[PDB]
Amino acid sequence: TRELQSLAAAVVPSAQTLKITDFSFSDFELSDLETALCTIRMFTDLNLVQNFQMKHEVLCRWILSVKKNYRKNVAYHNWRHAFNTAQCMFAALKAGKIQNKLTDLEILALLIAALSHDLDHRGVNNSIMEHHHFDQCLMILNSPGNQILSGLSIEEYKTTLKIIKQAILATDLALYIKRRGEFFELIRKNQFNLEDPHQKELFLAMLMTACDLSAITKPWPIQQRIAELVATEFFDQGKNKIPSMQVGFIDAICLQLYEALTHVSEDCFPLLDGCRKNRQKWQALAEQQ
Ligand SMILES: CCCOc1ccc(S(=O)(=O)N2CCN(C)CC2)cc1-c1nc(CC)c(I)c(=O)[nH]1
Ligand SMILES: [Mg+2]
Ligand SMILES: [Zn+2]
Repeated sequence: TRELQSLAAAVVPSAQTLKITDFSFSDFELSDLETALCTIRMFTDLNLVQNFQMKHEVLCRWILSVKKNYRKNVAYHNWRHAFNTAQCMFAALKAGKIQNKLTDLEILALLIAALSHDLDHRGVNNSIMEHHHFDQCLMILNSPGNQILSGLSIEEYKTTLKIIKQAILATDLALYIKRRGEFFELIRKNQFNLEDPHQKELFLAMLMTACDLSAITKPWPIQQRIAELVATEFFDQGKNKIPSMQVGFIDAICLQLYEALTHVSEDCFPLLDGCRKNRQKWQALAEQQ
């Protein structure tokens, strides 16, 4: 109750003071407590505390719960990565102007999903995984003192819970590759329409992958640092091939996604832009072997 006390007691600086609206945001210099505050600020400015009557001590306790159920011993797949995915969701919603295209319940679900989508990850070297992540998510959402959805009606609740699940499931890269075909194909023909339930759900899945991979879009000194973390998990847990690997990952997985995303909303362009700049940096490196 120590950590809970001083998080509950704390005052929560604005979104601007916290820089959680910048696509180029980083957390390297933030204490855990500070990340907890940033996360509170996120729920608040998306109007989630308002519209769904969340009690402060419950939201605080829920966040500390999510944080605790990530493992420090894992280099990349930990609370910070979860934290950053949620921040990128937030920036895409505000700066990227995606808030306008989605319902409140969807937004609530995307935020929770981003924060929870890798819960209890033990490292890439230890959609099966995603089902286990959603499980952790549910268990926490139903824990006494932690019920941040209690204010929702049973209908709202069921709808939110189903969306949370699809969102976490969507972070299986396998699922992303299988489904992106239809997404790119739709946009290609200027047919993509969010008001169709089926495409709406597809977009939420793609948005999830986009935030999940947002590290690839960060300013070069930041991306280099993060790439180092994922290298630590990949190879040590538990010529240099990495720059070539990164260029491959960017080509196969990242570029088209961020291209499609900016097509949906011109203001997500920075994600695309940061990704390209990073490809440039990794390719130069690759050519020196
Ligand atoms: C940086 C050191 C090496 O890093 C990588 C190496 C290879 C590939 S991969 O496309 O071949 N592929 C993915 C599926 N699978 C796990 C097998 C490999 C991806 C990464 C990588 N992934 C992510 C997302 C977790 C980020 I964000 C990132 O910056 N880099
Ligand atoms: Mg995952
Ligand atoms: Zn992830």
